[PDB]
Amino acid sequence: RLVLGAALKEAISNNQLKLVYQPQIFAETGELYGIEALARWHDPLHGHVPPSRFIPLAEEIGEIENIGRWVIAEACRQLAEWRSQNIHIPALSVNLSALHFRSNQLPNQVSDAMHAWGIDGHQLTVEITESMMMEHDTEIFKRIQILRDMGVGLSVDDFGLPVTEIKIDKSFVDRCLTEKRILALLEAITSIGQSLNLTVVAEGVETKEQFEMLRKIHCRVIQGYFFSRPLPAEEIPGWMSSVLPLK
Repeated sequence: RLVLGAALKEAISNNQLKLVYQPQIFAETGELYGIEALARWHDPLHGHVPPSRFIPLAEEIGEIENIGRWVIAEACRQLAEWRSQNIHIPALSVNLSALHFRSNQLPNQVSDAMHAWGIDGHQLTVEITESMMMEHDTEIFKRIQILRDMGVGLSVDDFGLPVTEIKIDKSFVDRCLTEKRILALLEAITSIGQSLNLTVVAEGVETKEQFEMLRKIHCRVIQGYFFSRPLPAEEIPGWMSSVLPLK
């Protein structure tokens, strides 16, 4: 805004723009399925600013221009940095809806990032919501298909068919324990994923009781506080070395 708008403008050049990573874990095996990359921004004042606070506030350089382009760059940078000691990771997810990607004129930044850093493709997954589904005929799915040719998976958020992953919002995970009809509604979603081999993932899983619930309705992967909060890049391999699987 009056000050931080220029500060966020120089987040790449002020040595404090980072990414945090949240682990996604299989239900039955307890093995690591993938990891979601979450953008972060630290400042000498006002401390750490979540993507729920600075991304809508970015209105000079980037709405898609420098925000989403840096996230995929660092994520691919981190994948290669991690591969330097261990391949380990099956896949890494990147939220496009949260980063306000919305604009559909720049899919090249993702492709070029896969070129600048080693291999990738099937190790990447893009996440969009219902608000980004069609967008007044901007040929989104036409450019998503181009990404699918590279091996990059597609992921749908909330919503409680060229997709590869379906994410379940926390608000729906909460209502399943008290309302068994919205549980059956999720059991319908997990029926689609089990039949069409689509990875259904559930966000915001806090307690043990709701994990056992998703366990018996055959929800593939669990993402939430029950396993681990979003973790920084430096202590991810140790976390996998220490406690994994968590069965």
